[PDB]
Amino acid sequence: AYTNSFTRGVYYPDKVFRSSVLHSTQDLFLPFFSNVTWFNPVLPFNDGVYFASTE
Amino acid sequence: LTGTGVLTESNKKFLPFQQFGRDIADTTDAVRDPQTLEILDITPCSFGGVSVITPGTNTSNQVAVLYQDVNCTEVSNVFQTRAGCLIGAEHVNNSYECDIPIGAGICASYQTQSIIAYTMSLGAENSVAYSNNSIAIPTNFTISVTTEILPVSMTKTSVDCTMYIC
Amino acid sequence: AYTMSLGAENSVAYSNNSIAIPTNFTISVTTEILPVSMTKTSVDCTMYICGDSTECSNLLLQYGSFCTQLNRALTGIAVEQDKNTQEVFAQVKQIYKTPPIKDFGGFNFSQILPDPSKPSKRSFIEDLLFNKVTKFNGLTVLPPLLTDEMIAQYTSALLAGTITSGWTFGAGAALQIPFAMQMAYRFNGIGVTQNVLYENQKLIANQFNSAIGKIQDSLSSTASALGKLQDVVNQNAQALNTLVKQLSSNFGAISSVLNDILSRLDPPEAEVQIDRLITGRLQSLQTYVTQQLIRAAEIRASANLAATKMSECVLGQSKRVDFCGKGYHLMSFPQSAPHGVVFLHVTYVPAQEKNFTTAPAICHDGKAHFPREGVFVSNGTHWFVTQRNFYEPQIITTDNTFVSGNCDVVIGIVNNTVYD
Amino acid sequence: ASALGKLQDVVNQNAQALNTLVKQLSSNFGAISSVLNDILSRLDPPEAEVQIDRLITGRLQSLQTYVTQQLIRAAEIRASANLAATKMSECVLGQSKRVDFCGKGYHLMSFPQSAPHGVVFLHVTYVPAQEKNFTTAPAICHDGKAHF
Amino acid sequence: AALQIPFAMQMAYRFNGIGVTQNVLYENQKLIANQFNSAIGKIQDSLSST
Ligand SMILES: *[C@@H]1O[C@H](CO)[C@@H](O)[C@H](O)[C@H]1NC(C)=O
Ligand SMILES: *[C@@H]1O[C@H](CO)[C@@H](O)[C@H](O)[C@H]1NC(C)=O
Ligand SMILES: *[C@@H]1O[C@H](CO)[C@@H](O)[C@H](O)[C@H]1NC(C)=O
Ligand SMILES: *[C@@H]1O[C@H](CO)[C@@H](O)[C@H](O)[C@H]1NC(C)=O
Ligand SMILES: *[C@@H]1O[C@H](CO)[C@@H](O)[C@H](O)[C@H]1NC(C)=O
Ligand SMILES: *[C@@H]1O[C@H](CO)[C@@H](O)[C@H](O)[C@H]1NC(C)=O
Ligand SMILES: *[C@@H]1O[C@H](CO)[C@@H](O)[C@H](O)[C@H]1NC(C)=O
Ligand SMILES: *[C@@H]1O[C@H](CO)[C@@H](O)[C@H](O)[C@H]1NC(C)=O
Ligand SMILES: *[C@@H]1O[C@H](CO)[C@@H](O)[C@H](O)[C@H]1NC(C)=O
Repeated sequence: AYTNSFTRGVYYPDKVFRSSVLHSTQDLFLPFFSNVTWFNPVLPFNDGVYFASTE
Repeated sequence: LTGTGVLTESNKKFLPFQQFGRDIADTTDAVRDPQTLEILDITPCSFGGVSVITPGTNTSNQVAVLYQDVNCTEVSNVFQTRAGCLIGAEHVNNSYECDIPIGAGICASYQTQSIIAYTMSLGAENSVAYSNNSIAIPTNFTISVTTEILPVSMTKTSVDCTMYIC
Repeated sequence: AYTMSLGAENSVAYSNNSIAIPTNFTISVTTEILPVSMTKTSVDCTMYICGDSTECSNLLLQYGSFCTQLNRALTGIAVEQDKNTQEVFAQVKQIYKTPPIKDFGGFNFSQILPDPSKPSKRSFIEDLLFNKVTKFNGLTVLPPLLTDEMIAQYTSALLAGTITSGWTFGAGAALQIPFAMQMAYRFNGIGVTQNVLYENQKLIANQFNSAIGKIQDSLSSTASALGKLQDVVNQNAQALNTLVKQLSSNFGAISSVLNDILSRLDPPEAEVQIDRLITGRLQSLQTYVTQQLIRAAEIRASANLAATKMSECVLGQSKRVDFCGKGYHLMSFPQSAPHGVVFLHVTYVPAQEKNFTTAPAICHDGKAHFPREGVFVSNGTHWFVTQRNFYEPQIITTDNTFVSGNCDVVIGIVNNTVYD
Repeated sequence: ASALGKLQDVVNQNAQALNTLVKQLSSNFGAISSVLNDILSRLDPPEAEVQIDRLITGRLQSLQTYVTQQLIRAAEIRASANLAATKMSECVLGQSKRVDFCGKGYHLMSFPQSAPHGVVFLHVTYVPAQEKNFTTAPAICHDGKAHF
Repeated sequence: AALQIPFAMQMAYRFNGIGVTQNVLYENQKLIANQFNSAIGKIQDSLSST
C-alpha cells in the first residue's frame, strides 16, 4: 500500500526561538507528497524514519 | 554566552525546549537564566554619535554639543529635540532663517552673545489680494545682473600602479 | 506565449489638398511622480567591524584610514540628500496664501488645496499619497532637515502663488490676476484665441473638475502609482538588510562572533581569526558604500530633473513638446510625497477632427493672398479662414490676409474673392 | 570670497583624495614594517614574500578605492560640464524662454567669463517693478458685439 | 490624434515658427525641395564613404 506524504513531518530543527521570521534551513526532512508505506516486517531504517500511527 | 547589554523581563513564550532566541539578522536578543529558567530580554546599551556646533573660531569659542539618538536621561542648558539631546544652546520661540541646520526643521545660530536653537522660518507670510475683477500691472522695471558658477573639469592626474605599490 | 504587438495599424489619409482641423477639446490632467531624496543613514565603521573589542580596534588601526573615508562618503551622501530636497522645493520667496473666497471662475481646487481640519497643510491627494506607500550595530538613520510639514507648506505656497498670480510670481512680485484671464493667456500661449475659453468657461471648468475626480479615484483605487518611490525604499532596505546579514558569515575564522573568539583563544592565536573577520567586514562595508554612492548619483539626477520640471512647468508654461504631459501644456500643480514630488499636468488636447479641403493661397485680381494667421479651408462651396488649432471659420478679408506676389509662382492657388 | 564655493569644493575633494592615497602609503597592513626596503634588507625572500604580499594587498586595495571614487567624481563633473555647455549654447548664443534656466525673471542676454576650472555666466534679466492696482474686464460690449 | 496636412503647408508653418513668412516657402518650394534632396544625398554619401 502507498499514500502521499502531504505536508506531514516538519519539526523544530535548531531548538532556538524565532518569531515572525521566515527561516530557510537544510536538514533531513520528509519531502512533500512522497510515498509513505501503509500497514510487522523488517524495515530498512535509512537516516531517519517518519513513523505515524493512528488510534 | 558573553555579551554586554541591559536585561529586562520579556513576554516571549519560549517552548519548554528552547533556551536561546534570535531576532532578525540572526542576533541573540533573548536568553534563559540557567538557575531560575527565567526568560530574559537582551537589548544593547544606549549609544550614538556626538556633534559639535560651532559659530566659528574667530567669532567665538563656545560650542553646543548634540548627542544624536540619545535621550537626555543619559549624560549648561539641556533642550530635547527630535534628533538627540542638546547641551549648551538655549531655546527661543522666535523664528529666523536657518544658519546651522541641526535636523528635523531645527537650526542653531549665534545671536545676542550666546547660541540659540529655534525652528527655522520658511519665509514671509505674503498673501496676494486676489479678486475676480482686479489685476496688478507693473509701471517700471529694474533690470538685474546675476551670476551662476559651474565647474567643468578636474585636474588631469595619472598614478602609476607599479611605482605606487613597489 | 506570443509575439508582442507594437500597436494598432492606423494609416493617416494623407492627401495633397486636404487637412483635418479639430472642432472640440477635452482638457486632461495627468500625473508624473519623481523621487527626490533617500533616507539619511550613516554607519559607524569601528562599531560595525568591532563594536567594543579593543583588540579588534587595535588590529583595525593597522589597516590605515579606510573607516574615515567611508564615514566621509556617507556624510556627503546625507548632505547631498538635504540639498536635493531643498533645491526641489525651496524655490518660493514668500509663503503665499490662498484668499478665503474661492471665486475661481468655476474651477474647483478643493482636492489639492490644504484643509485646516487635516493634519497641518496636507491636502486630500497628499494624504492619499502618504497613505498609499506601504537598534542595530552602528546603524543610525538621520532625520531630514525639512520635515514633511514644511515641505507641505512650501507646496501650498506654490499652489497659492500659481493660482492667484499665475506665472508672475516666478519672475518678480506677485501680480494678481483673475483665473479666467490667466487661462485666457494660457490658451493664447498654445495658439488658441481667448474667446474660445471665454465662450466655453463652464465646459472647461466641468472638464477640469472631472479630470481631478478621475485622478483622485485612480490614486485611491490602484496602488501601483508610486512605483519609483517604493522601488527606492526597497533598494535601500535591501542594502541595509544585506549588510546586517553580512555581519554573520565566518569569513574563514573559527566563529562568526567576536566575543567567543576573544574568550576562547589567546591574543597570539586570536589575531588570525580577528583579522579574517576584519577583512570580510571591511570588504562588505566598502561594497555597501560604493553602491550607496552610485544610488545617490542616480537620485541626484532625478532631483535635478524634478527641480527643472518645477521651475519650468509650475512657475510658467513650457513650449517643450512632451516635457510636462502629452499634448499642449496649460499649467501644472505640485503635490508632496514621502520621498518625492508629483506634478498634476493640466493639458489641452484637441478632439473631434473634421475633414476639409485647403489651399496655400487665394488669387484675387491677379494677387496672391496668404493668411495672416490661420489656414484656408473650404466646406465644399465656400472658402473661409480659421485658426489651425480650432474650427472657427471667418469670411476671407483683407484684414486677416496679407498680399505678396502674383498667381504664377505659388502651386495650388485657387480662384476666390476677398471682401474689403 | 564665498562666491566660488563649487570650484573650491572640487579642488578640496581632489586634494583630499590624493593626500589620503599618499598617507595610505604608510600603514603596516600587518607586515613587520611599512617600508619595503627594510623588509627586503632584513629578511630572506622566502620569509620576506609574506610581508611583501601583505603590503601589496593593502596598497592595491587603496589604489582601487581611489580609482572608483575618481570615476564617480568624473561622472558628476561630466554632468556639470554638459549642463554648462547647454547653458552656454541656449543663453549666450540666444535668448531662452525657459522659466528659470538663466537667472530669475525674464531673460535678456548672458555673458560668459572664464574661471580656473569652470565658467561663470552673467545673466542680464528684466524684472518688473512698481505694480499698480487696476480693475479689469474679459471683454467689452459695443452694439451687442463682444470685443476682445 | 493624427490630423493630416499637406507637406507644403506643414513647411510653411515651420517657416512661420522661425520667424520667416510662408510666402518665402511658397515662392521657393522647388528650390527648397532641391536643396533638401541634395542634402540627403550628401548625408548618404558621407555615411557610405567615411
Ligand atoms: C573672522 O573670519 C572671517 C572669515 O574667516 C573674516 O571675514 C573676519 O574678518 C575675521 N575677523 C577677525 C576679527 O579676524
Ligand atoms: C527619556 O527618559 C525619560 C526618563 O526615563 C522618559 O520619561 C522619557 O519618556 C524618555 N524619552 C522618550 C522619548 O521615551
Ligand atoms: C516660549 O514658549 C514656551 C513654551 O510654551 C513658554 O513656556 C515660554 O514662556 C515662552 N517664552 C517666551 C519668552 O515667550
Ligand atoms: C469641489 O468638489 C468637492 C468634492 O469633489 C465639493 O465638496 C465642493 O463643494 C466643490 N467646491 C465647490 C466650491 O462647490
Ligand atoms: C477623412 O477622410 C479620409 C478619406 O479621405 C477618411 O479615411 C477619414 O476617416 C476622414 N476623417 C474624418 C474625421 O472624417
Ligand atoms: C458651406 O457654407 C456656406 C456658408 O455660406 C453654406 O451656404 C453652404 O451651404 C455650405 N456648404 C455645404 C456643402 O455645407
Ligand atoms: C494634388 O494632386 C493631384 C493629383 O495627384 C493634382 O491634380 C493636384 O494639382 C495636386 N494639387 C497640389 C496643390 O499639389
Ligand atoms: C482662376 O484660376 C484659373 C486656374 O485654374 C486661372 O484661369 C486663373 O488663375 C483664374 N481665372 C481668372 C483670373 O480669370
Ligand atoms: C492692491 O489692493 C489690495 C487690496 O485690494 C492691497 O492689499 C494691495 O496692497 C494693493 N497693491 C497696490 C500695489 O496698490
